[PDB]
Amino acid sequence: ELPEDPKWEFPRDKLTLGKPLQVVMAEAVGIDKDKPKEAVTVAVKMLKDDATEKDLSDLVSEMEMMKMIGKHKNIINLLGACTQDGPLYVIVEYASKGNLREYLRARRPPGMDINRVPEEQMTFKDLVSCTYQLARGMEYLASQKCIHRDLAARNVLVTENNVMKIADFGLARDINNIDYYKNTTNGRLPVKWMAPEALFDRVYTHQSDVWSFGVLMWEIFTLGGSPYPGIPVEELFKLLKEGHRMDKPANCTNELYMMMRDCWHAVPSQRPTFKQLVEDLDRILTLT
Amino acid sequence: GVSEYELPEDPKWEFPRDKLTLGKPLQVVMAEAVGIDKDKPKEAVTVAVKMLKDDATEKDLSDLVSEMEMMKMIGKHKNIINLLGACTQDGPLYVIVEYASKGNLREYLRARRPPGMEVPEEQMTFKDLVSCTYQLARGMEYLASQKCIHRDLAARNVLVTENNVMKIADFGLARDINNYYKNGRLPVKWMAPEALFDRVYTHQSDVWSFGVLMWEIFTLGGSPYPGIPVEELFKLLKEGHRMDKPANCTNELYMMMRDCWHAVPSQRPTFKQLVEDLDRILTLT
Amino acid sequence: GVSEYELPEDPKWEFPRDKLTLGKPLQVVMAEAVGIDKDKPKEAVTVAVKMLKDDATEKDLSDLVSEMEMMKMIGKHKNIINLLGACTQDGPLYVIVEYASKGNLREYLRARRPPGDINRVPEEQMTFKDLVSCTYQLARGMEYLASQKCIHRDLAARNVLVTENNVMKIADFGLARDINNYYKGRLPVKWMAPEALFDRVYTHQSDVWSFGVLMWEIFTLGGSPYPGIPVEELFKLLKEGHRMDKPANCTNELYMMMRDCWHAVPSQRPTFKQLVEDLDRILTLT
Amino acid sequence: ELPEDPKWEFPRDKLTLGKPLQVVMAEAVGIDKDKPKEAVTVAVKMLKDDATEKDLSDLVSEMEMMKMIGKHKNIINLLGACTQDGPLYVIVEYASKGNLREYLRARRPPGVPEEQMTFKDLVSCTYQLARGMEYLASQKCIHRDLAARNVLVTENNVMKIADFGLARDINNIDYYKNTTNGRLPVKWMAPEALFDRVYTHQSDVWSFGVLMWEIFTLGGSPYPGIPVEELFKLLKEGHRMDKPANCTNELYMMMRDCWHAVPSQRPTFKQLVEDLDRILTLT
Ligand SMILES: Nc1ncnc2c1ncn2[C@@H]1O[C@H](COP(=O)(O)OP(=O)(O)CP(=O)(O)O)[C@@H](O)[C@H]1O
Repeated sequence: ELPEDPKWEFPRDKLTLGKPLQVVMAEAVGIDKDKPKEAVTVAVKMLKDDATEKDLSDLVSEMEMMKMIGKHKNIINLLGACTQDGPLYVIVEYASKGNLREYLRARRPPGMDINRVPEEQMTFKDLVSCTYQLARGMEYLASQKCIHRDLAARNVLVTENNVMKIADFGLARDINNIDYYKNTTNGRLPVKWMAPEALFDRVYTHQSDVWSFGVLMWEIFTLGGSPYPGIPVEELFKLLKEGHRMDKPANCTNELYMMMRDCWHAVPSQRPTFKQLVEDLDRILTLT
Repeated sequence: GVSEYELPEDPKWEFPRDKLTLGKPLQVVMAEAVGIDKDKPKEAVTVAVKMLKDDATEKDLSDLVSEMEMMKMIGKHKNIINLLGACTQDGPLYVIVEYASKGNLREYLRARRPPGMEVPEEQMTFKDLVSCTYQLARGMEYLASQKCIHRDLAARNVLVTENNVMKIADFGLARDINNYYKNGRLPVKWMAPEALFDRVYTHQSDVWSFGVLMWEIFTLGGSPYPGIPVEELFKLLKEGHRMDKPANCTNELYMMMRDCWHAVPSQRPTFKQLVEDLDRILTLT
Repeated sequence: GVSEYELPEDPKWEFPRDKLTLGKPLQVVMAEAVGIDKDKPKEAVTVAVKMLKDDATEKDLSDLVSEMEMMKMIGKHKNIINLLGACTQDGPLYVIVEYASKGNLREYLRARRPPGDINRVPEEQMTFKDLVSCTYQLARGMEYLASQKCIHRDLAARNVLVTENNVMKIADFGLARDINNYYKGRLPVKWMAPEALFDRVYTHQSDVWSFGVLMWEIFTLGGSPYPGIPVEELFKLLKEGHRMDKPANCTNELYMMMRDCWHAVPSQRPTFKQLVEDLDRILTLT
Repeated sequence: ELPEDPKWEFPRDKLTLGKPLQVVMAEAVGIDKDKPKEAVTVAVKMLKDDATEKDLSDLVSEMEMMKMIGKHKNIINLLGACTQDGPLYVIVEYASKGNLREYLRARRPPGVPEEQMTFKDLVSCTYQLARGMEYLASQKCIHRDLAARNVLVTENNVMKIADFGLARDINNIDYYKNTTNGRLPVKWMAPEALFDRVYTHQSDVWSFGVLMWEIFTLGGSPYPGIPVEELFKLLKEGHRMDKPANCTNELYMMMRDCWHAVPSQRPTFKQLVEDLDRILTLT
């Protein structure tokens, strides 16, 4: 039911599946023509045994979006797929340190909750670097006219040298040649990261992603905190209509907090663009 | 919808938040509700509470509301998990349901597989399994009589309590079809052919699902269509593919399964018929 | 001893390895034994198997051996876990015993406490009478044990198993000893009688003290003894005469029974025969 | 009772117990005198509610042994202890990657998983551990319970020998005398200890051999398929584990040297370090 795409097709016999991280770790022999005989560790996304029709179409769409998005340092990259005779396997780059939320919580400074890595406590500069890298990834994404729609710390992967990689393009959409994407009435986007236009007007643009980026920044500087703490989603709707905004994370410069607030401007066009975010973050990073 | 939306007040079902103490997670958490039974106003009763998570989407809230509404109009029955109330006003939505002491059927069954099969628990007798099937048929028969389609019938969605009592659960995808129901969110391996190929869902679609449930029961929690990816199932069902008979399952019960998997909905038995047959098979067992 | 050592043959208790199929751990694992009951040769019966682990020590082996031997020597009784057989020849030592489908008493009691900590079974909520019945059944088990001149030394709710029919069965004879003709520290401190340490002696009266602690666990529905008090401080406290408070909703009559059990002087504590008699009356009146 | 030792005593109010890893994670403010108000994550060892007299005597012994071993990069170090007015707390260094056995089983090749050990990484692990033992032996201390499960891995793949509950000081004595039926896992026990109840640094060398086998099998279980009760006889008959797949004959021969029936004929930890350093370099 899925026509072949020779450019990305990967031979199943060259793929050995491992334990799940549904995404499972795996070994792909020569998924990089450069090193024909070299086996490399990769992550494989597949369907669960109880998958729905929508899960299959979501995995396909996700695979195709990654093809069109292109390659960037701060984006988890697609390496191939097994789409013929057999279960659909979307093969992507493996990120050894998991998602950013867990990554940060694990290396929070002592004083003030699972595995811990003190030799990696986050310095303020590390946090700013994380934010700058992510702004760079989004800037590239937007330049490719793609909206992510599900940007959050849980959807950012961290690889070897604390390199941030945007991931999880299951809800991403291409808005080339259209002014904005039209969300369904009751979408599948986590509400706490949703821009107001999306939530109330069902409209989605790059500036909507900028809003999400603001919540992500708050996650970063709270070292993995959960947005709008103590506020259930059902009560958030009203609060947002009344302009509610999260306060400054402890141990965060007023400058960075103001950046978050700019990201949460009620007027989309009045929020910075990812291009401006990168420019400002680069400066802030440079200083520090 | 969900965002600029506000849950109305429903007296007979509302339950005070100060009277509910959320417990440990079973999103569903265990909990204690004082007076949920208006006949024992001082009695703290243990119950299960379904609520939204922090990362909830608009559709999650929409589904929880729908689930709650479906349960209100389904009425009591011993083989169906029933609604005890809800905290809808001023605060997060809490759907209070009855607590099942033994967990979901799928795991309940895998726990008691024979040593060397595929914390352990005492094996199940054939009579026990037949009984489980019977009760489930009785639960669905009542559900169909209330003109409700469950659509997500599976072992993972049946709760076990007391003395091997079966209680149909999770009405998150259930629909009221009084006065059929036109990318599905239903697990493919439990889906009737017409559900996709024709975008239609009736009680006869639920009967197909019941068949798969029976297979799960007699394979002691096995995964349907083992080794076959969901993406290939489409074709196979079309060619007439059907699951093999579970080991140690009477031919009589397996034929019941096959009847349930008739391509044409009108050629599958009705839950009334299944209840009658199963009632006899249980007696003879 | 364990290393350069070989287990003697005992045809009476020996069970064929080829007729035992090991299951998953409950090390004790569930298993199916065909013909363990020589009267139903073709019947496969669910049993529990105690065996050594990969990282077992020499002491683990000798302890397993003595545990098995103690059970052979104690003899049958309704309130004591039953030894069904053993695979001692040519291969790992497997001590086969009766399977108790409801688990250990501590967890059993905790799962059915009344409202107001894992799985709950409200439909089997403990009534005052059930607790008395449990204490009684256990009194009878220990009375029988004493009559066989065997001290348990490790009596505790975690070492009591409850069958599907809610029958109390004394278990874990890993530390049990035969004192036929006292026994001059691997015993959990909070269940230990004063003379056990301070005097290095152990008699049936030591087991009676433990029984008292067990009673307390029963009536607090699986509570932890001396809550908030570390084992290292217990020593001193018992010396000053410290004793646990009465469990909530426990009759004073039963609490006095507990205190009698905790008499500093062993000879001043009741005997299991006396406990059985008293408990038999209290049960009937309840 | 337990007389105070000001040198190691740490105030209880400065320690905040955390989730368990019995051993729990914790935060100790100023556990480093050089870092006054600086809080640091550590691991606290304590007794369980059902502890025996022996459990307590062992925890005390564990602490005292650590108080005399001294510090070394490849040994989990003692930081302090709360011994007065309250439960006994042995405060030790926190290892961020858990124990070596699981650390390795998770690093196994496909066919929660983790990347993967290169042969060089395994050799480095082995070398670091030989270094830790060499220091231990130089301190005239026998570990007696050396195994992958008792090695902790921290931050940057640094091996730290841990669990000194069975460790003993043999300064001024030719060998330690084991109890008849000891509490030492048999599969890691040198024959002299098992059959003759004698224990020397060379007995630890034997255990090191089994440890090597664990490392190169990426966390495999020694004498696979052989129950402890059958191992006794096999060892009397000179049984020895075969070469782990994907292991150089050179490293396997090192293991075999470690399992020489004659203690003095086994390499010393000093020789092991020397040889491993060379092998590591050529790798
Ligand atoms: N014959 C039997 N039938 C059923 N369950 C049994 C059993 N023998 C033991 N068990 C259960 O299996 C559990 C695990 O066995 P094991 O003997 O290893 O524990 P243990 O007694 O050493 C631990 P503790 O007493 O500290 O909880 C026991 O705690 C008990 O609950």
